[PDB]
Amino acid sequence: SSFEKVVVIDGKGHLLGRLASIVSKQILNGQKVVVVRCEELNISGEFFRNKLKYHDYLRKATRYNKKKGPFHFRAPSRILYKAIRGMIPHKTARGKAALERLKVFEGVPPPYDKKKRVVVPQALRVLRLKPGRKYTTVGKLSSAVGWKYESVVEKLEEKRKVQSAEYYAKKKALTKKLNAAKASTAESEAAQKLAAFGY
Amino acid sequence: SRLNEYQVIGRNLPTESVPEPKLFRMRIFAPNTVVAKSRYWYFLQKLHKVKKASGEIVSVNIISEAKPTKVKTFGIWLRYESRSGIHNMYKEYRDVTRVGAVETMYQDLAARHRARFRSIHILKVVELEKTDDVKRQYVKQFLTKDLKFPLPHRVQKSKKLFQATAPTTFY
Amino acid sequence: SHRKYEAPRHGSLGFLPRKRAAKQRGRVKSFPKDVKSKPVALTAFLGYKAGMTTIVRDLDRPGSKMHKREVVEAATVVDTPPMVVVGVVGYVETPRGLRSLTTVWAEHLSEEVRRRFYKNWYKSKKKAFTKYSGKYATDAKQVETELARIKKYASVVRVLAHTQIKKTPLSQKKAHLAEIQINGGSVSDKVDWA
Amino acid sequence: SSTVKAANWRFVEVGRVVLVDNKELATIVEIIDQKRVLIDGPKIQRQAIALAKIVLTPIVLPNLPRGSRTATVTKKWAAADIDAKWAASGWAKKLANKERRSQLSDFERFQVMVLKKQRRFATKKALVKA
Amino acid sequence: MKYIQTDQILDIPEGVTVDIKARVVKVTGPRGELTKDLKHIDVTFNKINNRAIKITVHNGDRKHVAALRTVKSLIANLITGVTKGYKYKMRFVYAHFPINVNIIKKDGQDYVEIRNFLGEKRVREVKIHEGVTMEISSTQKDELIVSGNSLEAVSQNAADIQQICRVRNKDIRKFLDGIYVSERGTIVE
Amino acid sequence: AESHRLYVKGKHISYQRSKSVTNPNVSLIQIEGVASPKDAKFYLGKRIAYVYRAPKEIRGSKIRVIWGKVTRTHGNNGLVRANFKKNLPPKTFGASVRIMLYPSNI
RNA sequence: CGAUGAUUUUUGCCCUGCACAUUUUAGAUGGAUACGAAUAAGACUUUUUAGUCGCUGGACCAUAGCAGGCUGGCAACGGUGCGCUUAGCGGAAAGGCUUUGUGCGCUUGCCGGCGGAUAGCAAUGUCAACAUGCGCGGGGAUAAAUCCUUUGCAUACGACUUAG
RNA sequence: ACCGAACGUGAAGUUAAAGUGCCGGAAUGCACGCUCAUCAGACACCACAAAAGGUGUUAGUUCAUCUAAAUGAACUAGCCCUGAAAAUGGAUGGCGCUCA
RNA sequence: CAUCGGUUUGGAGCGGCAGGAUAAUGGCGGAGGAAUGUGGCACGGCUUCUGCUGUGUGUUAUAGCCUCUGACGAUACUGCCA
Ligand SMILES: CN[C@@H]1[C@@H](O)[C@@H](O[C@@H]2[C@@H](O)[C@H](O[C@H]3O[C@H]([C@@H](C)O)[C@@H](O)[C@H](O)[C@H]3N)[C@@H](N)C[C@H]2N)OC[C@]1(C)O
Repeated sequence: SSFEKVVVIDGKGHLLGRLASIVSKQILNGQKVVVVRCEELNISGEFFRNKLKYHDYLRKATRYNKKKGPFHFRAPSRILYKAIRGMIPHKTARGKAALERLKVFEGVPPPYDKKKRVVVPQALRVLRLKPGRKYTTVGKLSSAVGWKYESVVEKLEEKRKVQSAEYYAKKKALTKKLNAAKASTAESEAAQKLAAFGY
Repeated sequence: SRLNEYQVIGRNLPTESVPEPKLFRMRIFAPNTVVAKSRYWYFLQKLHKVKKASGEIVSVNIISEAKPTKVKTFGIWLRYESRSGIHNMYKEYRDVTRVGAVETMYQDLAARHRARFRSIHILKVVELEKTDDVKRQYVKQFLTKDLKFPLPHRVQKSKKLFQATAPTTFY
Repeated sequence: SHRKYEAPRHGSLGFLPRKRAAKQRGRVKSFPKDVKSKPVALTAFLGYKAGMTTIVRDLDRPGSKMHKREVVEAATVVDTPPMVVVGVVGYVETPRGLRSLTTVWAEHLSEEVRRRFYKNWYKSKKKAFTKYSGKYATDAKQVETELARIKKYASVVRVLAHTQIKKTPLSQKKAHLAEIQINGGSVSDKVDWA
Repeated sequence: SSTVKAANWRFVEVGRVVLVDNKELATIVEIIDQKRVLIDGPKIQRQAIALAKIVLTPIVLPNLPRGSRTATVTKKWAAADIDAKWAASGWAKKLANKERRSQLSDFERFQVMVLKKQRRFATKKALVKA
Repeated sequence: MKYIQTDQILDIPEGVTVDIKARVVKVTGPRGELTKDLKHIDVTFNKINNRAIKITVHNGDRKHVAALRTVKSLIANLITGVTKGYKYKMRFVYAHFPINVNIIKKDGQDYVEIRNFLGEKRVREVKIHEGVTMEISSTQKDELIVSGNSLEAVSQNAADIQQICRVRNKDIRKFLDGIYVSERGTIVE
Repeated sequence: AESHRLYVKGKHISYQRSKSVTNPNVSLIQIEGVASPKDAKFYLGKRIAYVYRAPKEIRGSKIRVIWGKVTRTHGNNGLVRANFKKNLPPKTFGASVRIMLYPSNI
């Protein structure tokens, strides 16, 4: 609820439209948002049904000149972008300025791989869908309709996860040492007096 | 809380032929007293050849639940109208009051049969006192020895829009 | 109303627009897919179309009516003097496609390829690659660091090569410079071969 | 042997101790259906409530018969000292510490800052000494 | 109607172990080891003792409850395959042209090769699944034996053989040629 | 210290409006950390300043202010209505404002 | 969108240390505070048996001093800013993450001494990053494109391929 | 042309009909159920659908057989599926939404 | 900034009074009853009765529950307060 400089959302496990509506209102109200791991987004409904929906989208094109028609972007971040732009008054200057506050990415490129990522519980699939309902992963859907970089993103994400795990092991060791040091100084005058203050 | 149970007592207006006309009573489930008296006259005009203008309401009284914090099972007998015809049916509900069971019944007939309040007559509401009287398995399964069950997949409601920690559904 | 009679479309909708090519040198859109287990080799070569002639051959197709019989066939001559390797380029996989990381050049470039970097050669001071050449003269350590970069990060390696156009009868003096992909071997082997 | 990892769910069942409105304790007296239970406790009103409106705790009142009345619940609750069991858990301590922290004055928060400073000085010293 | 609780019991014989963790079942027996992923079903497990396991669906509707006996049967098949094994038998059926069947190894991979099916010059090659063994019976003429620990793999691979030999553009009531499963059973009866 | 703030952070969200018609005389303001009408009622009557920068110096300063005040709550999520001496220009939809702690009743 | 070559002998151009000044801002005002995965699950302990934890970030870090001045002492050998230097790692858009030694400060870990007034009972009561320009210092480098003529792998004209 | 309401120029308050995930002011508000569709559905006038089918699922009605562990028949009516074919690409207003 | 007058939206507002089945409950006291039958007891397949467990019996026992009722005391809801 606080005003942040930049909110970086981990897109993994978020339902497309719910996250899109929340992000749209955030950027319209002046908050900069970055969404990463858009290939890990979810859409409710089975894969074949969402594939059919995307093919019905592909069917729409300007008859007299296909180059003028709707442009069907295939990458997962562009699927999320299309969902968001549909919830923005993008033909006004204010809508354009709102859309400039948004960034969307496959994977977690720099500099966001060393920054905190948050989640949006009102849009989380595991929290929203009834436990037995089928869903789609946007990365699979994109690859089925012409996105070309599923395997590159997968390889780079594996490398990032190795590096991040080593980072975390170091941070955990440091935290363990710091916890030992704070345990050595408990039952002190300051420790007891802070405890009287709820701290 | 949507409803209250009332008794409504009425009679025909006294005339020369009948100085002491017979008092009649109905148990009515209504949001307030105005609707309660309306329902009383509706049923009296169906059952008997009487009108509101030639009769009078004698008394209207809330009937409070006898044991509001005792768990009970109710059987309710109903007459309802579908899109196609007119039907009788009997359903069972678990509750601590008759009004709670009636409110649940109205929700249930709205949900499964698209029966609006205007389409339903409540024939009879009875506290089932012996477990043998419970006929429906959808309420019977809560009447077994040492009933215990978990509540898997808990969803915690968040005050903030952004959470800094990964979700959990343990419980 | 429908066409009174049916007929196929005139022309192909897959060769649109029917516009002028952006460059006179034709570019290789796609190279053969790399097989690591093969020897390191070039995948392309540039030449100059000289003309056509006629040949005679015996056909070897069993079951054909012309099997074991002479056939007369048109054929094209391509003038192909050897090319000169002058550099190497490393490409990295990205989620936005191949991106060139760095380009490393040979120490000496012949006048015919260095003419390629000029619109008015006769009025210029011929400074192209003159400071780059000094990156070798001291000890070439910067060049080797760049090649080590290519070995560490590239997944696709292509060589820079030019034609020796002065061995042809053409009055053009500018050579044609192109990227030719190296296939086979590891990335390190590709860089060493380059 | 076989070693299957079972669930460690909390169960809706007679005697289970719940929080109400993040403030008060109660125990499930009877189960109405999947969604609703009857609850009672020494510091609430006996009432039927939706399970979604309460929070199950790991604590269980032992051997509470189904349908126990308020007097029975009070006696069993006092005998088992449910309040002491609750107040000993980390959940109760965290609620109590939040309540304590929310009562501080400005001057008390200033004192907290200075005490944390002294605490941090000692902690860093012990950290290098480690 | 959301039945409050449904339960099934798994019987594990004296020589098997069943390790279950996060809906991943691992069944070890004398004949080897089998593992099955059950993350697509919401179920929970309890160890009654070393000879039994309880499988439970809480608050399930008709279809969810239907998916409980299915889990029990799949895990029980894992047990009976790692104890007894699974054997399917196929008979070569033809009127005029004999069906030539061979087990080959092209590129280190076992293949079933079917030749001369209904006199066709085409050669049919069906990949042999991992953990499955094919064998021409030497005690019954024109019979192929399909064996393994996994009933799913064995039956699917026998089906692949049966489906590859379908007659086209003829009365299949008259032209009954094929390779058909004639016996489903265990290796260790 | 290194924090000197005495105001509460806010944002200019919108004008009072229906679907097609806006009312520039009333602005809708989001106060940071406020999620309910009950929390928002603490700020009724507090003064609001929109501080902006302008090309030309006045009294040797390029900083200019539009003053207003919180009048009432808006909706169920803790937004408030505000009245400014001059209507906030619509280009500031999304810009930040400063909710003062005065007039104080603490 | 990227790699790469060359970038004016003009007082024009590049890089870099300052100092002063002007414009700009879709909108600084302590800190964008880094595992991954599952969710009918995770974690820790003993052990694979049982116990315990979460049930929100109202957290964590930072946070006192003329918008933070000047000076003294005690305890510690710590914390922390800037500055040269050292080693490694990071190519997805690496432009960042660490790390060696070393000089100048500060320390509110504890205790003192001195200063703030009158902006008048409020008035943003002015403290930011980014850009550019001008003054000094330090270094450094020393081109091309078009017209024109020419060609015909090109061509309505532009354009294009060539040569000078 | 329907619903609401009829109009001098303004301030403040409250509403009607209509709404409150985003486009858009107002809840991803509280609650009981039902529904999963390889043409779901989504708000009066209004921008259509029938006869007829389903062992999809839900609730009911009336009979019958069972320890001399529940099952068998017929039927009722909810949502869902089939019946349901047109010409530029395209419209629950759009995005999108599945314990909605 | 203070106070006043007019209009108006609020608070976890606080308090007094009235009505009703002169609330119904609950708590306490008395009588009666049964089961999703506690203790006890008996029969068991499994636990070295290491919540073993299941089934029977019968009526507070080493838990309790339900019905009716007697005298006190509240609360909810509705309304009033010049
Ligand atoms: C409850 N009354 C229903 C009324 O709601 C409606 O029924 C539709 C039915 O026509 C639709 O079904 C029909 O129409 C759809 C599509 C063209 O909309 C077709 O795909 C489908 O094949 C066709 N049977 C079904 N999918 C939903 C019902 N509510 O049509 C009239 C009706 C059948 O009487």
